[PDB]
Amino acid sequence: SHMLEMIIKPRVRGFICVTAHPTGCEANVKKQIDYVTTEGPIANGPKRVLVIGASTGYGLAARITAAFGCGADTLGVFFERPGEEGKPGTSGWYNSAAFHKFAAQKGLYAKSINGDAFSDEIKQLTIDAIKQDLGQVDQVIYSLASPRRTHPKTGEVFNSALKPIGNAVNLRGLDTDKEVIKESVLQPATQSEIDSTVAVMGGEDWQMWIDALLDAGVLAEGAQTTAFTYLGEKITHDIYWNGSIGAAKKDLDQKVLAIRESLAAHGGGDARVSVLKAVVSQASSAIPMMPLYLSLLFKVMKEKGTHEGCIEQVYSLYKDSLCGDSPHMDQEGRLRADYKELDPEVQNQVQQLWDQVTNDNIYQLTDFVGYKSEFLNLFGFGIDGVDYDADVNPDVKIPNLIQG
Ligand SMILES: NC(=O)C1=CN([C@@H]2O[C@H](COP(=O)(O)OP(=O)(O)OC[C@H]3O[C@@H](n4cnc5c(N)ncnc54)[C@H](O)[C@@H]3O)[C@@H](O)[C@H]2O)C=CC1
Ligand SMILES: CCCCCCc1ccn(Cc2ccccc2Cl)c(=O)c1
Ligand code: NA
Repeated sequence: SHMLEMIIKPRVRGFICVTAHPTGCEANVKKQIDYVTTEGPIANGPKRVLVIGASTGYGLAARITAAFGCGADTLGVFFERPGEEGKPGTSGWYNSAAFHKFAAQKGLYAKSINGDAFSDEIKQLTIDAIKQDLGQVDQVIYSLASPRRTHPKTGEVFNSALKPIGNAVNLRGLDTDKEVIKESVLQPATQSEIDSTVAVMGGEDWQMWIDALLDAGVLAEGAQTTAFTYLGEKITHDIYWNGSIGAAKKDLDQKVLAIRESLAAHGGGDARVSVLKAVVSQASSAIPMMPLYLSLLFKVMKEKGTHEGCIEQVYSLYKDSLCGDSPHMDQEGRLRADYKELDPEVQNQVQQLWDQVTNDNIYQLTDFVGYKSEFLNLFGFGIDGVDYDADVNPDVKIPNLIQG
């Protein structure tokens, strides 16, 4: 039995943790659930929810909130690697296995579709699941983060870029492997890289989902859809909001209008771009600026009593703005959950510390310790009450998983 089981430890390759611990991921999911149930139910939420990008990060938190906060049946869509003998699956795989297990315990419906959400086939498999099981869905959460997209009509592979626009930028960062504060210069994106990034992370595919669901008659009256976005502090603007990724996020703002239009005539449904705060995610070491920014932001926010991760953010997004009597709206019609990160005093303190951090004062000036812990937590490592010495079977199976 030892031959099919293994001891799983973190292994980090090229800033990527390439292992995930099944028991730890389960404890992580359970902790997020217990948060939602500890805070209490959310009134007037959707009862039948499709989450696109449902296995990790913000879409996972949306699934947990909808299910265990609003009592929803949830259909999740993601792209994850199952575990096998000697070869741990991805954290999102284990997270969803744990979700299905906890949902079934509470008597809630949980079905998932593993495959490319950008494809027509997966959209068709999703429609079929809704038709067979749910009739219609009341809410569609759009929470994909992807480096690439295969266009479903032309077959063209688009690659997203994380580059400024216009001028090259000098970005201070933290290299999490060598633990050094260091700067690098990123060249500006070509028009082609900008359009490719808009193709991947813009709002076309969100549009195609909502249209396909409508064309099939699977969206309830008064339905609702939201796609997640980030605006960030002024310090992130050159690389994010005003870079190639920001061009994609701005495309979301041009898509959301024809979406709200569609659903508002449809029983007064609604659509909103939802703005969330920066958190540690699987990609956080995409660019070394993110670990440094998060390390600083965590420290400053912890001092103010305002630090949160995915579950806290999305719980109050549902409670205050998606289902709540007083939505927190901006001037563009976006829903905002990110205001504690953007508070002037937080930005100012983050900025003052930014020009002071060196290799020697990282632990005195920042919550790098907290960054590292949350990063390991994502993959099911460093969690309380988990025995990391016990053998585990990496081949964890999921009931009602449609493999696309
Ligand atoms: N991470 C952050 O600090 C912030 C993220 N957001 C936005 O939130 C959204 C969610 O991102 P995170 O939670 O960070 O990402 P994540 O990496 O944790 O989750 C991405 C989800 O997309 C799924 N996925 C990726 N490619 C897919 C494909 N081709 N087909 C089906 N599923 C696919 C993954 O399986 C996963 O369930 C993105 O729109 C992101 O820009 C908003 C503000 C801040
Ligand atoms: C300096 C820190 C800037 C970003 C912090 C917030 C954040 C984190 C992750 N993501 C996801 C993401 C980020 C960059 C490129 C592609 C993708 Cl999908 C976001 O969209 C936003
Ligand atoms: Na997500």
